[PDB]
Amino acid sequence: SHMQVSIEFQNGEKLKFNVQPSHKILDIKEMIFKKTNINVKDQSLKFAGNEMINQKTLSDYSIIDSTEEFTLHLETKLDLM
Repeated sequence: SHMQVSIEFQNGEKLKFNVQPSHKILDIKEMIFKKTNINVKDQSLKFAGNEMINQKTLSDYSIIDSTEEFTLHLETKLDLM
């Protein structure tokens, strides 16, 4: 089976993405970029009221090893320009 994460938008709709224990939070920005075309420099993601770091892995945050699945939030007023 493939394992997945959800991304919640400012319009209140969602996307879904395939992941593996190797991926960094910057690779999540890259997969979003390959869908939405919003440049990774401009976009950022949140969970439980904190902003996630581009240097870290899904495993350092416990995102696939926790007791629950994930939806990550897109930050306020993000757009192509």
